[PDB]
Amino acid sequence: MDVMNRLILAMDLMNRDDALRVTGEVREYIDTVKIGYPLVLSEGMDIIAEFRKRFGCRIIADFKVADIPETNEKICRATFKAGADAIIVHGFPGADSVRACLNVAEEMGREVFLLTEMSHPGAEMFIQGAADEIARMGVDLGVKNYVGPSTRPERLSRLREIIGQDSFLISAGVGAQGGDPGETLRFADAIIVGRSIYLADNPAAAAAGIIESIKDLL
Amino acid sequence: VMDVMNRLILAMDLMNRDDALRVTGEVREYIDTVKIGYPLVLSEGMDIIAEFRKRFGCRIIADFKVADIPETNEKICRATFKAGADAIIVHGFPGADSVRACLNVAEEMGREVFLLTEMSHPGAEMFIQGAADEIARMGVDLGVKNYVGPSTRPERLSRLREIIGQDSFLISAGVGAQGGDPGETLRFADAIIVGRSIYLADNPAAAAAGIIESIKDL
Ligand SMILES: O=c1cnn([C@@H]2O[C@H](COP(=O)(O)O)[C@@H](O)[C@H]2O)c(=O)[nH]1
Ligand SMILES: O=c1cnn([C@@H]2O[C@H](COP(=O)(O)O)[C@@H](O)[C@H]2O)c(=O)[nH]1
Repeated sequence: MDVMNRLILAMDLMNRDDALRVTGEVREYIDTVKIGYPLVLSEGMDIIAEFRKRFGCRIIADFKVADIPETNEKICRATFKAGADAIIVHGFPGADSVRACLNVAEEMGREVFLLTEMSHPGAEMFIQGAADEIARMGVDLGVKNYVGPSTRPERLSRLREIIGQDSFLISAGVGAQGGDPGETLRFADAIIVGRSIYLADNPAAAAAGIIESIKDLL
Repeated sequence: VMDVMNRLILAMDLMNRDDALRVTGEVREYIDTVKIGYPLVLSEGMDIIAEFRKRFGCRIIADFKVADIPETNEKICRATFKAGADAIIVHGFPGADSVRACLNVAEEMGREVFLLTEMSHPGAEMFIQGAADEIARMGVDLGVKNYVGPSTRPERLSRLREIIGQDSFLISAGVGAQGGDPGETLRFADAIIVGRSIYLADNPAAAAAGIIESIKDL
């Protein structure tokens, strides 16, 4: 996956007008948008097609899929029907639940991103101690796309070690949650950025600024 | 605690609006509590919650297995309660801050959180099971009153009941299709969640009636 400027916009505004306007304001800087439940539950799944119509951007559905295999399959099918290119799936519920997602993605020509360790403090309680094993499970299952924590570059580096340089790794927690764009890109292929851009007085200037700060990394 | 008719909660995971409405209407005399999840919501929109309220005299539990960072969890809960859900199901494995975020919104908005501890599917053994007692104890410490545990593992369901105490409200999934027995499960759970055994039956009303007849003494 070729992400323009190594920068993925996390569009978590919950109003269609604002979401479309802000995304439009930064469109020259991105070609990949992560859409999650805040926007989808507020405005409907049709918003995904609307983003593709307006911006032609690729869409990663950050739905943290975390159900039993049967329900996971249905979730993935509904999501890809709406035009998502990829979906983010939790690994904590185990291999069968991940495989269910991999099956649908293969069937519809899409990608699964396996979330291994999360960026927030609560991730330390249970997720962090399982994270390496979750990553090895991804490797065993043939997962090629992963998500790890910008807020813990040592943990992000370990995740990269496990999955290898061939796998694709994106990372959340940049900016608002404290992660640094350039440091995160030592290990991740692309950074996810939400509030630092979409809550900024001038989102285009914010995006431009982040890109300037990583200009030597492409 | 919520008064669940016949101790039976329908898991309405049909993805077609017409079918979902038909089947739910057919079993309405037996069930006043419906669990609506992402298969239906991502297919038909959050307005499906409104439609169920209008058509049936049923409480709505949104099974969204909320599993994000606190900031995103808050937004998901707000959107879900705004749409008319009485309660939402939240994962504990992302840790205490993530759960607290949901509890805070539920308190502010006058609704309820159900904490999912151990899941019913085979993959739950890989990571969730080993964390489940601690997740339950965490729920108790956070003041969580409503919980979800696995019908498929009576021994684990019994232990979860012990941890949360007799005053807490416990519902349980994995009954029927996944192998759980209604009667045994109700030794420990206040109510059972049943999906496919009802909604895939030639006669869903007869299926629900049969389940209820099998537990009449309870
Ligand atoms: O471990 C994770 C996984 N996903 N996200 C998601 O990435 C985005 C981060 O946005 P932010 O830059 O505003 O913090 C949000 O959509 C959040 O749900 C994280 O923050 N951390
Ligand atoms: O641990 C859990 C938690 N939730 N569910 C949910 O409960 C329902 C079970 O439906 P079923 O009776 O068709 O198996 C489905 O909506 C599934 O997502 C489980 O099955 N197991």
